[PDB]
Amino acid sequence: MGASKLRAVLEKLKLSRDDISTAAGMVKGVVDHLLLRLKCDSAFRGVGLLNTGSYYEHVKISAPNEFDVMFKLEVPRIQLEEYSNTRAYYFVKFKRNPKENPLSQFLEGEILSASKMLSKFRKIIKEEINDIKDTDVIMKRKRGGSPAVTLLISEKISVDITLALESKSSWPASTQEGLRIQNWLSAKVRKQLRLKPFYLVPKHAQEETWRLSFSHIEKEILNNHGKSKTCCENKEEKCCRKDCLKLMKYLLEQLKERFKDKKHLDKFSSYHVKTAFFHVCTQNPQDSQWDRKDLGLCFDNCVTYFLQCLRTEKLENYFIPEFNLFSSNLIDKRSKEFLTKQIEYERNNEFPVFDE
Ligand SMILES: [Zn+2]
Repeated sequence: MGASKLRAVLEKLKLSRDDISTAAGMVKGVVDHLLLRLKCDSAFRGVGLLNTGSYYEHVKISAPNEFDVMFKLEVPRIQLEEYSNTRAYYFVKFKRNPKENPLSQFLEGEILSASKMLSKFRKIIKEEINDIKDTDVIMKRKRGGSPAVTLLISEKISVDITLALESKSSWPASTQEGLRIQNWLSAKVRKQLRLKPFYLVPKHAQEETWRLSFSHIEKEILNNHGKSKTCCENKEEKCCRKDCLKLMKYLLEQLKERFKDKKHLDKFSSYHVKTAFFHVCTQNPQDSQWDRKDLGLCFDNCVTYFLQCLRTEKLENYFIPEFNLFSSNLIDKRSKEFLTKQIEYERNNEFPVFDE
């Protein structure tokens, strides 16, 4: 009745795999066509798809009508400038003059404008959809932000397109003490990953700032998650790390759905639960600590960690330690206290929100 209740939840989540894989092929077709149009613009010359996120991390449990798409764009010779003491928000400057780089049209005086660039990006996708008489793909006129472009394929699939800059540079100094995988995935692996580029997605806190993004590293360490190189590659090594992340994601989803009226949980996201999960992985580096037989025990440790972040109002970004995702400024004290009472109730009543 214990971990077997959770096993039955995970079995129910497999039924939606065929509907999610069908709808992912719908999005890929649309996104691949938009990528060809974006490649025609000399500003979006180096544009490419970044195959990161829940679907590619094999943790896309539910919401077959909701997808998130990422688009990279190589920005060579970059110059960063930390916005205030927000260790994740930066200003994008250029190491060499405007004639050299093609993004020069979006420069708002030595500083790249995220609003000037996202408006061009939106304008291209909009005219591409308008030119094509297909009544299936429709762009929704949103409030702003990033993903600033949100599409609706076949009047059902909502897609969230995000634009990101790729910097093949050394990661910013704010990430110096982040990614604590040395005793789990190894010091060799941490060195290897830190040589890979980092991304910058437009996000305010000055409106012309960009937040650091490591969606690729998150995918890389989720699909190679064990200390043993052969983890989940055979019957004797099937761990429950991904099952736990799936269950934490589903716990937040169902709680958000249950309280979609008194909206306290709308500030919470599947990224908060993913970030907390990576911290639980750092606390439990052995594959012994993630046995398939101990699913109940492992999921309970994931819930307890998340409860501690809500109670202490502290959830560090896995890559930028000084960036507190649960800071009083990003999420208020009352929303965190409300979620704490709901997770405490769920944990105490054998999780009724999962049940049929
Ligand atoms: Zn494994």
